[PDB]
This record gives sequence, C-alpha cells and structure tokens, in this order.
Amino acid sequence: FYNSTWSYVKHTSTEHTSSSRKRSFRSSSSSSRSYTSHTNEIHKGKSY
Amino acid sequence: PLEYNSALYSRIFDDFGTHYFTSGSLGGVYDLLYQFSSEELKNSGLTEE
Repeated sequence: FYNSTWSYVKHTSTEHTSSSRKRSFRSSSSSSRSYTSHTNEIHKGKSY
Repeated sequence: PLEYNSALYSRIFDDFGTHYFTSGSLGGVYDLLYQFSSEELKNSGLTEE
C-alpha cells in the first residue's frame, strides 16, 4: 500500500496607490488598485 | 523376468523406490517468515513575504 497526500496554498495580494495634486487652479487625481490571486490545491492517491 | 533385463527391473525402482526405512522419526514441521516494512514522509513548509 501507499498513501500520497499533497496540500498546496499560493496566496498573492498586490496593492497600488497613487494620489497626486497640482495647484497654481487646483487639480487632483487618486487611483487605487487591489489585486489578489489565490490557488488552493489538494491531491491524494491511495493504492492497495 | 528370471533373465536379466535392465528396463523391466528398473521399473521396480520407479514403482517402489531404491530403499526402505529401517528406522526413523515421525512428527511435524512448522516454518514461518514474516516481513513488515513501513515508511512515512512529512512536509510542512511555510513562506511569507
């Protein structure tokens, strides 16, 4: 017999922030981004 | 046959064997072999950034 078991997590979180302001007039721009990639993997093989 | 003939006489050894037991011991025989094997791998990796 044998009992293979595998449990894999990959988590990624990536964030972007860009606030800007210009004046002489006034102008401003804010941008924000959040990204996530996730994978969960489970694999098993049992043989007798 | 009364005259010699290797074949016909050899059939006596084929059928009845070459010898007989003048004495001996009767009883029983036990033989065993057992062979267990086992292996175990564990992994517990953690990485963080």
